[PDB]
Amino acid sequence: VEWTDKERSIISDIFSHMDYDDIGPKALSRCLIVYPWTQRHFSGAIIGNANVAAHGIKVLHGLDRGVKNMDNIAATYADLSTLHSEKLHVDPDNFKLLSDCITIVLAAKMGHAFTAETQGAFQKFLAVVVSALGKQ
Amino acid sequence: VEWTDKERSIISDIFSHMDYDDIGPKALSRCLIVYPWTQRHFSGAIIGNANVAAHGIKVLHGLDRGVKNMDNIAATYADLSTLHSEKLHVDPDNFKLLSDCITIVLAAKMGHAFTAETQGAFQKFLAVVVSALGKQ
Amino acid sequence: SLSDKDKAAVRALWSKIGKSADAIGNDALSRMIVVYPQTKTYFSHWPDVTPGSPHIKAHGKKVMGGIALAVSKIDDLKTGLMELSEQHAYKLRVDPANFKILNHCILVVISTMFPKEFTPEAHVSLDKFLSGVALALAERYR
Amino acid sequence: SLSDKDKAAVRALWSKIGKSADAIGNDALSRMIVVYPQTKTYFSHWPDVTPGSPHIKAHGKKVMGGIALAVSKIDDLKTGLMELSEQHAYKLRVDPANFKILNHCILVVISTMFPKEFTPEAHVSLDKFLSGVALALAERYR
Ligand code: HEM
Ligand code: HEM
Ligand code: HEM
Ligand code: HEM
Repeated sequence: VEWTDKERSIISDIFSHMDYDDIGPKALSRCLIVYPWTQRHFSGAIIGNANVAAHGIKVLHGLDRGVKNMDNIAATYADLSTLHSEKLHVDPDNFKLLSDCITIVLAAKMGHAFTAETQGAFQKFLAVVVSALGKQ
Repeated sequence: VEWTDKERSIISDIFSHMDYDDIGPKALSRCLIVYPWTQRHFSGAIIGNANVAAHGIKVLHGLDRGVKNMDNIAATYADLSTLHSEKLHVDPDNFKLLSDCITIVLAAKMGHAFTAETQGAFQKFLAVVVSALGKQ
Repeated sequence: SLSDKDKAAVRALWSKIGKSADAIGNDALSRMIVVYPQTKTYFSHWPDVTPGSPHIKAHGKKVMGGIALAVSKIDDLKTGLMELSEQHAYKLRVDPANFKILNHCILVVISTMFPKEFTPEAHVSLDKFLSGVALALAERYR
Repeated sequence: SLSDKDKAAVRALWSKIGKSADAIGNDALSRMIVVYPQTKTYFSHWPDVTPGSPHIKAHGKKVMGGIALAVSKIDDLKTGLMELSEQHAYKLRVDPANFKILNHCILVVISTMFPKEFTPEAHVSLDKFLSGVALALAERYR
């Protein structure tokens, strides 16, 4: 993928202003409730579950890694891809669904500051990360 | 994307054994009939239409270009992407649909020779080409 | 297909956001056009197609009016949206792949405007409802 | 939703390929597992999961039996496949994104075996039918 500088700046800004411990748990919870079949990967209410929260937080720290290597994303997630794929058996479609929930939760937090332009750079970033995770 | 040598060999074999003038027209016709909304890009029966045939043939010659540059696909289709996108206004989803029809037509021609392994390399090749065409 | 729980969740949500329907329509169409460039081609006959544009503001009201209609015909969307389907398929020839894109923009819009109301329980029923609308609109395509 | 023309096209096609149902099921499941690796996980309890495998051969018959059932309940798939839906959603917990993948493999299989019968006119009605089956099976997921 190719990134403009305006894109690079928006994504970077979005992440420094984001509170991972709050966005993380809300996005995963919402995904488990709106797309119920993803709940199976966590069989061991949903909004208050600490295990779901911990993984919600880990997703944001993982996306953070991608923000610091925007020009080498595919390589940055090889480990995570094999892990979710080969050892956890997470369907690749589940990444697309979780991606939309992060967008919707971030949208609810930023309000009017989540302009169309901001939505665009954020969705393109998640799209690239989703391709890398649903590859290996 | 990464290609094994077995993949490189299958795709290459598939194409040299393919008769473009026969597969081309059948795949586009089938797409226009199964997914009717693609017919609008050709408003100017369907199975016998020479204009549809000519473009059907051009699709195969275009994919052929990709076979000869399997390690530089994105760059090989920049021109075609901008053309179908910016000047022809073809929805990016239309490439996925046309892609499935090429597969089904090729499947009907090769019969038992279209093994699961062959289907796999062919679909991965079309997938990469579709990403490049639905990008610019 | 929508259960009684889903129908009440949507009627309930709609009684809260219905008053802002025009604003939601305007912002959703603007986002769709900016974020998904392949959609501009359908509105290129308008002289101005930017977030502020009165043409977008104007069409934004018609689209959310489509939603309001769907909400009242929620027991049978297929029948309730038949004409809107015929219109998009044969007269406007809108590629059907875009219905889900606009739905997603509407969800984003509703989330920026009513963060408090758009809970995950409301989200799932509205999402099922909007998929129903997309399915109903694709009906006359083939 | 399926029109009278679609229902007769499917009954017609099915009267031609029905006799080879077992073979189609076997080859479709094999392809799906080879071409879409994410699907193997659901059949990993079987000792042998390769094209030849008797477990695959055996399950291939059950799946096409699901199709045959759907063909006979073509006037109401939602109702006709309710139990198969409950089963895949709660007992087997099959991710719903895979229904379309298997459908596509079945179409490929039918095309390699009956190139003469699978015309574009037959293809569109069968495709609409298989989407109906996928929609019916996803019914109890949420
Ligand atoms: C949006 C991209 C995602 C990222 C960046 C991500 C990241 C991570 C990370 C960093 C770990 C910890 C790895 C380790 O301990 O070695 C992990 C674990 C895991 N992930 Fe994900 N993940 C993502 C999406 C998903 C999805 C969609 C599911 C299924 C709903 C899922 C299910 C799991 C499970 C079951 C574990 C192990 C338990 C745990 O550590 O809490 N992940 N993930
Ligand atoms: C699968 C990938 C495709 C390839 C490789 C391809 C290739 C081409 C090529 C080589 C041209 C001629 C360009 C020129 O004259 O400068 C062309 C033209 C065109 N394509 Fe495609 N195309 C593809 C898919 C599609 C799809 C899905 C549609 C819409 C159903 C479409 C609609 C058109 C139209 C309307 C023209 C111009 C008329 C013509 O030259 O016959 N193409 N395409
Ligand atoms: C949320 C689903 C949608 C609903 C409820 C909806 C509703 C409507 C309504 C009520 C009209 C006015 C009918 C009339 O012309 O008298 C209309 C027109 C139109 N719609 Fe949609 N629509 C939807 C999605 C889409 C999408 C996704 C596109 C294309 C990106 C689209 C493109 C158009 C166009 C081009 C017109 C004619 C514009 C004009 O007034 O010149 N619609 N729609
Ligand atoms: C063409 C749509 C499908 C139909 C009609 C269908 C039909 C069936 C039927 C009739 C059964 C046997 C019920 C029983 O266990 O007594 C079954 C079981 C099962 N299905 Fe499906 N199915 C479909 C798609 C899928 C998909 C896409 C997957 C996952 C990749 C899947 C995975 C399973 C599994 C794991 C079982 C239990 C296997 C076993 O016997 O141990 N099915 N299905």
